[PDB]
Amino acid sequence: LRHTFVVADATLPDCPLVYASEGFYAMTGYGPDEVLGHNCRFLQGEGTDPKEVQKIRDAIKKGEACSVRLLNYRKDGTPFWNLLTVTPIKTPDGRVSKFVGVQVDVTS
Ligand SMILES: *[C@@]12=NC3=[C]C([C])=C([C])[C]=C3N([C][C]([O])[C]([O])[C]([O])[C]OP([O])([O])=O)C1=NC(=O)[N]C2=O
Repeated sequence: LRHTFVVADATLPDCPLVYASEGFYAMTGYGPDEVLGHNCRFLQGEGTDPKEVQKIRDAIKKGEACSVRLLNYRKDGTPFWNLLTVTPIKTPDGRVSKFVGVQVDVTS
């Protein structure tokens, strides 16, 4: 299954991306210069379901894992459907350190 993988830093208050796989750049059209240090929400646009966005926002705050279907947009403006699964990574003290995401393009 063709998938992409990113890492967000949860020690910073707005979860900026700190590592992205070669496919994530190829799929979205953005280079690392425009991805690292930013929140993943730049991928969103008009037809992105705000209720679906809210489930990811809630789970991050509550430190749970979450799986949603989102409409995303490449850098060239064209849309694609992104099955996104975010997973919390905890330190031994139960605190969340990083969030990890698997993104699958499900436009079939
Ligand atoms: C994005 N992938 C992605 C990967 C990780 C590890 C995390 C933590 C989040 C994402 N997002 C969501 C984005 O960062 C943000 O959490 C949401 O927009 C909801 O929060 P807000 O405050 O903005 O409502 C991903 N979002 C995407 O659209 N595409 C992904 O690949």
